[PDB]
Amino acid sequence: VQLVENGGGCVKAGGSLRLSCAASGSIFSINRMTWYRQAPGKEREWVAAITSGGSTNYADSVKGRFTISRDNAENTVYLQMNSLKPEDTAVYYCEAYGTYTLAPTGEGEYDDYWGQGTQVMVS
Amino acid sequence: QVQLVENGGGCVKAGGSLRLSCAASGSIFSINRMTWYRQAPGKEREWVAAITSGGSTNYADSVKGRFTISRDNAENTVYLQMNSLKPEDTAVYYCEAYGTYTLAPTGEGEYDDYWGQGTQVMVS
Amino acid sequence: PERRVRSTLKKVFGFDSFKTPLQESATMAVVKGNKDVFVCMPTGAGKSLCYQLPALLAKGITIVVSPLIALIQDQVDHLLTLKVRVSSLNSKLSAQERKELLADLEREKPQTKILYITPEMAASSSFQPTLNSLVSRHLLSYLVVDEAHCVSQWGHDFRPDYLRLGALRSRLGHAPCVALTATATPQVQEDVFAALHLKKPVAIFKTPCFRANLFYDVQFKELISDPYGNLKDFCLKALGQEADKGLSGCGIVYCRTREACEQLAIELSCRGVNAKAYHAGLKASERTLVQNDWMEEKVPVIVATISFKANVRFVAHWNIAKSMAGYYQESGRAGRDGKPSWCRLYYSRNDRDQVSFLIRKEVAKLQEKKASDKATIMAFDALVTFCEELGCRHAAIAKYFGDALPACAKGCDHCQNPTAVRRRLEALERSS
Amino acid sequence: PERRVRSTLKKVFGFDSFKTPLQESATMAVVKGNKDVFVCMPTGAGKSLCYQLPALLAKGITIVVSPLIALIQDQVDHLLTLKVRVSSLNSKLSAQERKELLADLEREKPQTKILYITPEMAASSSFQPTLNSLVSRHLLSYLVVDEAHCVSQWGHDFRPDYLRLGALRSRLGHAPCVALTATATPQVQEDVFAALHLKKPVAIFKTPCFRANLFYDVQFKELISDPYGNLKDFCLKALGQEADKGLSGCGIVYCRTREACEQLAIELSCRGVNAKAYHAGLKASERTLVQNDWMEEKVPVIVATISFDKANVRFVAHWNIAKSMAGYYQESGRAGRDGKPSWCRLYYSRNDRDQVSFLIRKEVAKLQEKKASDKATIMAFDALVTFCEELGCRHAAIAKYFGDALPACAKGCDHCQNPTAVRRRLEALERSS
Ligand SMILES: [Zn+2]
Ligand SMILES: [Zn+2]
Repeated sequence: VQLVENGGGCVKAGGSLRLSCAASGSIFSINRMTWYRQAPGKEREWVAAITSGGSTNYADSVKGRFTISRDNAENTVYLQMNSLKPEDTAVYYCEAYGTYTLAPTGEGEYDDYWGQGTQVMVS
Repeated sequence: QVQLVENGGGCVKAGGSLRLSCAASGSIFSINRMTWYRQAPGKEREWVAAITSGGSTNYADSVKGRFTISRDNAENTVYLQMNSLKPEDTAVYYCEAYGTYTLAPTGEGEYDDYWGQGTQVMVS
Repeated sequence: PERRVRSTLKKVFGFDSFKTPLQESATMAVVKGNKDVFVCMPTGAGKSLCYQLPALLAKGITIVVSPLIALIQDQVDHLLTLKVRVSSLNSKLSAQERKELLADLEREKPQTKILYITPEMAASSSFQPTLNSLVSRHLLSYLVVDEAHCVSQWGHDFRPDYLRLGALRSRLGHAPCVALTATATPQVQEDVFAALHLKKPVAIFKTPCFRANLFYDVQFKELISDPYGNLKDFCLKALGQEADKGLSGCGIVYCRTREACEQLAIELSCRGVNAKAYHAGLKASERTLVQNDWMEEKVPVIVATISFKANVRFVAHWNIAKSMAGYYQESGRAGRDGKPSWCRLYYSRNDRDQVSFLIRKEVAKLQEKKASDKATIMAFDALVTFCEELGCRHAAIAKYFGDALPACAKGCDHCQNPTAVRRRLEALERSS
Repeated sequence: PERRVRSTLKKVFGFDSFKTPLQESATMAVVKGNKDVFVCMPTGAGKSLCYQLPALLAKGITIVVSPLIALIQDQVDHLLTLKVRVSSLNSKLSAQERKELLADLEREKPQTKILYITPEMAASSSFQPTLNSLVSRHLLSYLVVDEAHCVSQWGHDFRPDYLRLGALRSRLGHAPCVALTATATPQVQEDVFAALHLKKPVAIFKTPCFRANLFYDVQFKELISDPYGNLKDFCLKALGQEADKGLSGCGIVYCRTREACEQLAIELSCRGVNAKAYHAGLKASERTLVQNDWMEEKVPVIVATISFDKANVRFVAHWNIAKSMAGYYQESGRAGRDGKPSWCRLYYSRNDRDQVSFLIRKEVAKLQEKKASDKATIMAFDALVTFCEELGCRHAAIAKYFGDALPACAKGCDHCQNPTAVRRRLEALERSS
């Protein structure tokens, strides 16, 4: 099971924009869906996550920047930036922590799956 | 060990131009050839171009009309010059540095290649 | 390699091949030891063999942890009668025996292949220097945590020492882990993964809930004109697959109140079908007599009540089980044999209220002595929804146990006549 | 672990400690077997042990390839006298003996711990089923390849069968490999890496070439008014470190023509320093007698001509620049081979450079008439010429051409000691030339 990113593009200042991270395969449930910033020559840092049951966790600047919403039944998560700025510009990656997959044969996987990156810049 | 980094990545309008620079970290004697690779979300990796020691260059005709690669071994840096950019070449560009050769006074070395982080680009 | 696994199986297990293909896959993964593994099979599935075979195959020592010392002794005896070497670190063991075990563990390349230690002793300081020596010598090969559901307070049973067993696993991380459970709720599975500190990637081996020979469906008391007649019809239909076969198999009826089960048994007697109350009010000798009579064909369907055969035709549920896991366990009693079996549940508004009140009383009693009571209430609500769900029943059971949804083309109440299920739900909504 | 390898070496080689920390690292990497290892050392550095130890350490029947059958026999005997299990599948083996070896390799649990086979033997159809069985049963622990430089045509040695050895490496890819070489240039190293198809992640263990005890310096005959006097002064300063120490060590001088060495020796004797030509024209008995005399301190500097070795030599004068830069390094290596400090001096001249270039071109043309080797030797000569004319750290140029780690010679390097003097000499050469 791999993660796929969609909706990546550079938008001018003050322009909202939507990213989508979708899983592949059949996963019964995901413990949480977390996102990670990344910059050239910079380790990947966590920003926010959405957990099943309506629980979600952000940071101060992260919360002021965007809002995330993940769903296990849909098996996908969506990030929405409002009032984007040149300061917050970095490629994004997906955690998929506690991705619990299984098949009718009973063989499953509890590993966290990372997908490709999606970059965004602002004038 | 060697670390690669991209410099000069940004989205520009059609017909614009810029440069994507790739370097190395640590003590490297000479890279066999630096081979960029273009890969985007939902797009398979494609051999985009390559530069080897001595000045010999390899590339694709479409990419040639799009871009052009050129590297220096002494500097150990490869630059991909963006000119007449188009919205089709929107894939993340990873820097291979095929055939890295490392040296130390102890004699221990590393022949493995080191891939950089890369950076994408978009056009109106 | 697989050849070594089969040789060991023939040696310690005496079996030609693994009883369950899922068990074989889990044992192969454990032998590989590339990463931790989580496993959940019902009683008698062979998880003991699953975590015993790799320990013998592995060159290093395996450390098994089980909550109850009686189970540790039982497994030690089962390994002793077999070829695999085993030892026990029970505190009740004689001081000489404890010293001998400690010396064997401390000695390099200990003769023991699998070593059992109760969580209380594992967390004790006495076992600390031994573990330090083993990790220094990297002698430990695998860490098996049996009844791993005890860590999750939401599971059926709980053990406070598993919080320390998690850090125990934290030590000697090079040795893979094998977390075994009897019934793994997906929330309980995640809790076990997090508490025991298993590595993020793990291969989960869970036995699917669906059985091609088992059937599930719920008939509402308000929907049915007479629930007694419906129960009689279900008993008669499930007792014989074909008219030529005739009366065969066995039947079971469950209820909460022993007096209610006795009332049900007398009502079945009035109908004409032989039945046995087998309820708490019935004396112990009469209880065994009723159970026996049920085991023979003399009693086509008898009331089981609280207490529990090689082949049971069906499992009727007069009163819906307070715990959905309890309902699944009761259903498993039916269809244990290879022949087809059917399961029916009696859910009604009055019955729903009665079971809700009983669950509330149980939760209050438990609180008088949070997460465990919360899990019990969640199971009760899940069972209620399953009785009132609109979809496949096997799929709902699997979702509650958090395994892959079934491919039930046949043998599912919703699949056979989805329109009938929709009409029944509409009638229930109109009545309620 | 370290104790295991130490005990194995004590049992096999009987060495209390490893020859060099590079050997420690190479043996550790080979034993780990995580990936291929390219380890290169000069002759006599016990490079063979780096693969002999892990081969016995691993349970799998390791297999190694060497070009020469005399060589393979020598190493087999050296391992036998040390009780190390070893066998050879060469064609020299009798029919019955060859069949016995083939059966032992084919049958499970091979008795041989390390098996040496000539490159052409692996290409032989008879051994094909054997290799198939070993790869199927993962019986090949490690696949070392002695004299890996033979795969590359640029190296001093070349073998067409190393190309097939590369495909053989392509087989049994699960097991790692060990690539040995006496003297491998970075181009040769890259060629060996590419031809052998070694797993790309490889730990390279190549001994650095700088000699803290050794010192290098280039001289220009045209610049010096009296080159003979300069050579005499260098000999006088080198033969004695201190007044109390007195005369010590030896000396050697090279040349392309026997008459040139004879004239140089005559001039040296006329100056006062004893020196014998020791040229090829000198008869064998006379040549060996001269070599023995130069071995002692009786002759402060004896002309070596084509060939010398000696335990400790103070200096090595190069009246005529060598044919290959690697050849020149090897000629200078015997100088200061011991731990005592030494001083190396070159005598580069435009006329000599042109003469050697013309001779090398003629030799390359003759070889082509009977191509890659000619280009490689021309490149080596060009590198030597650049070293002679390079106005920078000499050890740095040596490392660059040999591709080993650059040096950190704070002392003992002419360029690093007085770079202004090097610039002045370069300017003088430019003005003269
Ligand atoms: Zn269904
Ligand atoms: Zn220097």
